[PDB]
Amino acid sequence: LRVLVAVKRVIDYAVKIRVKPDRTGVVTDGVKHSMNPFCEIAVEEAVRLKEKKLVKEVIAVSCGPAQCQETIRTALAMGADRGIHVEVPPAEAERLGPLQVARVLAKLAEKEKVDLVLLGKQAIDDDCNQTGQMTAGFLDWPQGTFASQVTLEGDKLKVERAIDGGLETLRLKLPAVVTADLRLNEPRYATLPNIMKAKKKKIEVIKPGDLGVDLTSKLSVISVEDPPQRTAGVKVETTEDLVAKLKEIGRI
Amino acid sequence: FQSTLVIAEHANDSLAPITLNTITAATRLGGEVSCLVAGTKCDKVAQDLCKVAGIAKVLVAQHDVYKGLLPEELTPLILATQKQFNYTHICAGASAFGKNLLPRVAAKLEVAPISDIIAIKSPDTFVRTIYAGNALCTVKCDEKVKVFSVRGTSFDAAATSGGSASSEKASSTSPVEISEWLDQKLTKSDRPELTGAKVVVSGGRGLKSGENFKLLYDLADQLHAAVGASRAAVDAGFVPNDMQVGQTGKIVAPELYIAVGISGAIQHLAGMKDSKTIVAINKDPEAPIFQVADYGIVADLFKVVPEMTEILKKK
Ligand SMILES: Cc1cc2nc3c(=O)[nH]c(=O)nc-3n(C[C@H](O)[C@H](O)[C@H](O)COP(=O)(O)OP(=O)(O)OC[C@H]3O[C@@H](n4cnc5c(N)ncnc54)[C@H](O)[C@@H]3O)c2cc1C
Ligand SMILES: Nc1ncnc2c1ncn2[C@@H]1O[C@H](COP(=O)(O)O)[C@@H](O)[C@H]1O
Repeated sequence: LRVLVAVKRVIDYAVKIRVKPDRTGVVTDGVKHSMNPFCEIAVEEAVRLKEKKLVKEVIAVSCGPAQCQETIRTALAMGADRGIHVEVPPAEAERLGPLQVARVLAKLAEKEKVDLVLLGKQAIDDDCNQTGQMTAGFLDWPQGTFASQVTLEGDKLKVERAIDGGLETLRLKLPAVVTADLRLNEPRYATLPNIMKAKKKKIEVIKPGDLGVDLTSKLSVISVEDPPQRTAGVKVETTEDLVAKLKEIGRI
Repeated sequence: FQSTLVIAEHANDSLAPITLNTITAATRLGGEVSCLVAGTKCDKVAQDLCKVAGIAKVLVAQHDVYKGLLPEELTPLILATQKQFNYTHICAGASAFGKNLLPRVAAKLEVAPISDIIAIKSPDTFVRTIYAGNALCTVKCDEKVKVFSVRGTSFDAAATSGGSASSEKASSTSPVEISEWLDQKLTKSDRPELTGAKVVVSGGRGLKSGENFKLLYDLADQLHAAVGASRAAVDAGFVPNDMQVGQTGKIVAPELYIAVGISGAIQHLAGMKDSKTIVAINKDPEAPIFQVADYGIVADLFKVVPEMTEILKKK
C-alpha cells in the first residue's frame, strides 16, 4: 500500500500570537514555526504502518511557501520516504484554505496512486477541521475522521473515531482518507542520525497549476482581531468564603 | 430571500440539544428555515422538531442506509435536497457530527465551508475563532451556497414548543456502501451532557489518579454538574477522552466552570474561556488559569474539594 500524508507548517503551539495593527491577520514573520501537532500524529501513524510492513511507501506533502520544505524534511526524518512541496508564493499562501489544499491532495492522491491519505484532524492556526473531509469528498472516498485507532484489514480499514459520546468503529473500503486525533499515537523524536539520513531523501517541487488546481477563492478575511480581554479576578481565603461568594452571585 | 437548511443531529431517537442552538443561529439570517432529519428511526425526532420555534419546514428521511449517520450516505441525500430546494445556507452545530459531515458536503457543492461560527453579521459575513480562540476572524463568503457549522455555546437554544413546521418525506437515495458502521462505546453516566451543562467541574494532572477523580464526581453531584478534564488527565488515564475540554476536545461555556488542578494552558482555555464564572482551585499562584478566574483559591485541591462537597450538602 501507498500512503500520502499531508503536513502543515504553523506557528508553534506554545507561542503567544500577535494580531497585526492593520487587522489583516496575525504576525507570522520572525515567529517560531513547527509542524502542526495533528500532522505529526498523521506522519507517525503512516510510519507505524510501514513498520508493520503493511505500507510500502510514505509520501509527505506540504502546500505553501519555501519554509514548508523544513516541515517536509521533519516528516522525512520521522520516517517518510519522499516529499512533495506544492509551492505557493507567500502572498497567495495567505489566501490558501482547506478547499485549495483538498483539491491539491485529491489530484496527488490520484496522480501518485495512493491507497490512503492521512491528515491531522485540524490545523492549530485556522482550526478548520475541513481538509481531510473535503479531500475525501473530491475523491469520492470514504472518510474516517478523528481517528484514535487504525487497523488495516486486507483491502479494508477499521477505524475507531472520537465522537461526542465516546467512540465508534467503522470499516472503510480502500482507498480511504483518515484524519488523526491526538489520541491516535505518540510521535517519535527524530534523532540526529535520522535527520542526517533525511537529507539524502528527495523532495519534489510542483505548483498547484501543474496539477490543474486553480487557487481562486470566494472566501475573504474581512478582519482579524483580539478577542475581549479577561484578566485576574479575586482571591478568596477559605472554601467557605468561595461557596458564600458563588451563592450570593447566584451561581450556586 | 435567504433559505437555510439545518441538518438535525440525533442519536437513539433523541434530538441532540445542539441542533436547537443551530436553529437560533439560522434565524439570524432573516429568511426561511428548514430542518432535515435523516436516520433509521426519525418519527419522534421529526414530530419534536415540528414543535420547535423558528422552523418553517421539516423534511424526514427514514431509511436503514442512514444507520450511524455515515457522511458518505448523508451527503447524497443533502445534495439531492439542495438540488430540489436551492438553499442559500446549509448548516449544523459544530459538534463531531457536524464537523464530520459539512465539509464533505461543501466539497461536493464545490464551495469553501466555514467552521464553528460564533456570529452571523449578515447573510455572507461570519465571525469565527482562530489560533485556539486567541483571535477573532471575520470572513466574507461569496459562495453560491454558504456551508457552515455553528458554535453551539454561542447561541441560545430555540424553544421546544410553539413551532408549527410542516413535515414532508425527503428523496430516498441509493446505498453508496463505501463505509459501514460497526459499533460504538459510549461513556454513560448520571451527569448532564458536558456541552449543555450549566455547571462543569474539571480535573487536570493535579488529581494524580483516576481514583482521586471520584472527588470531582462527588463535588459535581452536589452541583448537578458535568465533569470535564484536561488532556493531562485523559493521557494519564484518569478519565475517558470524551470528557476532554479544549481546542481539541469539547468547547463549553457553562454558567459556572470550576478548574481543579488544571494549569490553564492555551489549549485548555480554548474550550472554557467564555464560561460566565470561572473558579480556580490550584496550589500554584503563577498558574495561568488564575489570570482568567473570577474567583480563585490557592490551596491544596485535596483539602478544598472535599470541604466544598461537605458545605454543599447543607445550606
Ligand atoms: C495540539 C494540542 C492540543 C491540545 N488540546 C488540549 C485540550 O483540548 N485540552 C487540554 O486540557 N489540553 C490540551 N492540550 C495539552 C495542553 O497543552 C496542556 O498540556 C494540558 O492542558 C495540561 O493539563 P493540566 O493543566 O492538567 O497539566 P499541568 O499543566 O501539569 O497542570 C497541573 C496543575 O495542577 C496543579 N496541582 C498539582 N497538585 C495540586 C494540588 N494538590 N492541589 C491543587 N492544585 C494542584 C498544579 O499547580 C498545576 O497548575 C493540547 C496540546 C496540544 C499540543
Ligand atoms: N497547507 C497545507 N499543506 C498540507 N496539508 C495541510 C495544509 N492545510 C491543512 N492540511 C492538512 O489538513 C489537516 C487539517 O487542516 P485544517 O482543515 O486547516 O484544520 C492538517 O492537519 C493537514 O494534515
